[PDB]
Amino acid sequence: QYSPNTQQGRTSIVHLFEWRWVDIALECERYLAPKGFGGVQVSPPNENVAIYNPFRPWWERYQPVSYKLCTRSGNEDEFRNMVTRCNNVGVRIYVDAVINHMCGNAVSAGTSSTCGSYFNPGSRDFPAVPYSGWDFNDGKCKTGSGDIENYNDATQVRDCRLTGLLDLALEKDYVRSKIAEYMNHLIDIGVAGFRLDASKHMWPGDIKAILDKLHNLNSNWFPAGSKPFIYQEVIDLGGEPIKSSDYFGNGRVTEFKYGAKLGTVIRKWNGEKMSYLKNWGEGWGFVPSDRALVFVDNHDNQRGHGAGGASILTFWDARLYKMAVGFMLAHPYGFTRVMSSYRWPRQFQNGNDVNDWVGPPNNNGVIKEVTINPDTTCGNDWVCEHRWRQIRNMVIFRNVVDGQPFTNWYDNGSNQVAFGRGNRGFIVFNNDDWSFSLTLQTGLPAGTYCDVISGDKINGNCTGIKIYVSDDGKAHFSISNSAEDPFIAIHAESKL
Ligand SMILES: [Ca+2]
Ligand SMILES: [Cl-]
Repeated sequence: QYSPNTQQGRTSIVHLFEWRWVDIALECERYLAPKGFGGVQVSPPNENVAIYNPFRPWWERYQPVSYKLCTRSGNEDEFRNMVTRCNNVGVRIYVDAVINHMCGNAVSAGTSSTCGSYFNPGSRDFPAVPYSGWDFNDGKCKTGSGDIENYNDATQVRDCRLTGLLDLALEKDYVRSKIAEYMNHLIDIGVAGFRLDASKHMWPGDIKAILDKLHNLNSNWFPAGSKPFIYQEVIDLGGEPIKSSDYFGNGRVTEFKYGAKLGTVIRKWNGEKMSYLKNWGEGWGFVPSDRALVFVDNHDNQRGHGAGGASILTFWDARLYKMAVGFMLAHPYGFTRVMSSYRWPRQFQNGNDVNDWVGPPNNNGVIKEVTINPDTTCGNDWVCEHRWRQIRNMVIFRNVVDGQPFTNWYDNGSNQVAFGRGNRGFIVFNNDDWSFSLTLQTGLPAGTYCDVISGDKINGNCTGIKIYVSDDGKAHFSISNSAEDPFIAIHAESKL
């Protein structure tokens, strides 16, 4: 469960948040495969409640109605088509698995669901699975409200309703079987793994129990005995009874301290500075590199939704964001996930975005197609951070240097730092209020290298900055504090 199952030499996955299946299929072939992306994390493919007030929020997808593959992203055929097309070009699919709960206990019964299936939250009847009142933790929860009231109580965190969502009785073999059934349906179509939503709210053992019921990966695309990659969503900043280490037996875990700390450092808050990143990694109290899934931001926290808080860097902070994502992709710690978002009408009222619920770009609830502009960026309110030159080029950087050790670290004691990856890549950052202009040891073979942040290596030349490495691996670097992108990156494959 620890191996992502990506094609050799593909080191990252992209979250194509709320995208339609047909658009992901196209994206795999026209961009992901040619640009070296290892895989895609998709939004929950199972039927959810259609919430009309507010109007179709992104969060309605974390409120399952059934295990039917029918959502605003598309139907089963479309999902199967996408997995096929993606796998055939060597781009893997990771399904966001929503298995700790069903919908909010207070949603109205009926058929307001993405696939029209009937449901009755009130009576706990989910006839499309089916599930009944006997499959929930109602009798287990011991909180007054039936909801999680105390995060210092571990039992509570797992048997009570997270924000009122109907908590499934995961110790029951019937429940475990229904979920494994859904997951096995996905494995057979061709998925390579799963993001386990709200793992913190589930006992490690119950998760184990479900995993034991799973099939090996599709033998048409994976080697026999291949196990699905598992990464569990556990929010573990310090101090709670639940530790992320309690989930290592099941797979990797999301390292939420990563983006929270990186954000503080890049923003230069709390007396933090880039020179402190010399020992970034476990040295910072993070989980072992072999069990981490890292990222700058995720779908929840880029909304100010406190899974790292105010220090989280997002596409909204484009300059600092490219820097942070570049740092993450060059650094050997963990397995990296890149975020791809949609723009929404952010409207702050007393430090709160009143429109943090806004769903993907739509026309009366129908998700708008991902359009591609002449310059390769996207239209229709899709941000497509994965298509920003500085980001896609750093995805490539990570593939080129895979396996190379962290070396040739430099720092000015402030926010000007540089580091290499073996003899295959070198990166330099200027986050200080003055220019950087120094000759550094890069550990790279002599030559002219294209800077992949400002441009690209295209048919024997560079469209951006050219770096000259002398015979002794030294190269001069100049970076103005007012540069658009105050960082430079060169690698074995950007050399002319
Ligand atoms: Ca639970
Ligand atoms: Cl996540």
